Amino acid sequence: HHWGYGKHNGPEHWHKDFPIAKGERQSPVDIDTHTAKYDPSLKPLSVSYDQATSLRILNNGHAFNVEFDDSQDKAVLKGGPLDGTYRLIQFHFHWGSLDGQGSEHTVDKKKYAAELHLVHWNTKYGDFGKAVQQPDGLAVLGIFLKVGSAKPGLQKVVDVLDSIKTKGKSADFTNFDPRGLLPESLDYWTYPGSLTTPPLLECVTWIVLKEPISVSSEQVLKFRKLNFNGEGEPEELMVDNWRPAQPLKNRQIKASFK
Ligand SMILES: N#Cc1ccc(N(Cc2ccc(OS(N)(=O)=O)c(Br)c2)n2cnnc2)cc1
Ligand SMILES: [Zn+2]
Ligand SMILES: [Zn+2]
Repeated sequence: HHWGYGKHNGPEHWHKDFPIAKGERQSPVDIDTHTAKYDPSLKPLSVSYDQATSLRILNNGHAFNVEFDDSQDKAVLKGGPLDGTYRLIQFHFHWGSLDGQGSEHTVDKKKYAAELHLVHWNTKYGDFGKAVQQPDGLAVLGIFLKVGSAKPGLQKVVDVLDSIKTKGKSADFTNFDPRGLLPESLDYWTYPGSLTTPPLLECVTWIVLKEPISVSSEQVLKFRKLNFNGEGEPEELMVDNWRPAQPLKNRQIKASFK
């Protein structure tokens, strides 16, 4: 009746409504460090988030998202395997029902507690809507979350979740600096892929950081208090909103580090 993450409308069923689910460059994938290829031609990532302007945070029934004002050439991502400039539009997370799972990408089959996705679109296409129709339209920066010490820059996000528990709930969320969610190193793996949720379009250049950020057990626990349902409907906790690894096919994962 609509896609979701349940047993009867989850990832395994998506191909019926979106045939591209069985495509040639689907994401996420397992990053095999035995086969990842170091490429000396890969340039360092250039992240310019000082002018980032957050607007609001909302629960859309798939996860929670923080939206940014991508009107001006404010926060942009460039460098790395990218040609041109990509503007930050929003970020969201994927997590599990327990600390042992939750990430979309995996490294040598290892799953992390959660995964953060910072979504950017190629300015040469004018807007996000036109960018998703192009093979090089989007660039998503993926960051793994491991459980350990708390991440100070994430607390503002965690504390506001109590106010957007159900689908449709939103809350003003201005002055949030995404630089507080980045790890020390920007070394990365990159490969051509797709959106991990329907419509599953193959328009993404994936940039997955090698270094995960540490978040406390208390912080991740708050993620699991959200609901997939809207206020008034049967309670269904928002957990395990991740897609399993897909076939690598004829693709090569490149590493920016030796
Ligand atoms: N049709 C359609 C459609 C679906 C989702 C969006 N996203 C949110 C969004 C959600 C998932 C996503 O893919 S992912 N998991 O980051 O790989 C990406 Br990439 C972007 N969105 C919302 N506002 N800016 C982007 C936009 C259009
Ligand atoms: Zn080996
Ligand atoms: Zn995502």
